[PDB]
Amino acid sequence: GPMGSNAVKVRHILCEKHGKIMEAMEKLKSGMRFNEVAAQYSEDKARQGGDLGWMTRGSMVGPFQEAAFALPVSGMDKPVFTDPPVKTKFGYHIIMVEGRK
Ligand code: NA
Ligand code: NA
Repeated sequence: GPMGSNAVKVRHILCEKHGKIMEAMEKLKSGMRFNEVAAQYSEDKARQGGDLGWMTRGSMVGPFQEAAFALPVSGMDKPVFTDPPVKTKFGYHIIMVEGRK
């Protein structure tokens, strides 16, 4: 149905360990740009600055999807990200959304 046409352009920092995702969160809260935090800490898409690109509804793991569609579009100078980090079967994610359909 129509909700399957919904999508987000999404960027994340993924860390297996809670301690490490919290380190990443401290860097974001210090002002570090999201892509730079992802380069330092993310275990997925690190070389893309955490960018997952466009992801349609149904393509993301449940807790990640619910968190992502709840975030407004933001940019890396004025980010709006998940706090606290979101736990999935992959680990802990910090997410921001750069586009919405
Ligand atoms: Na842990
Ligand atoms: Na999960």
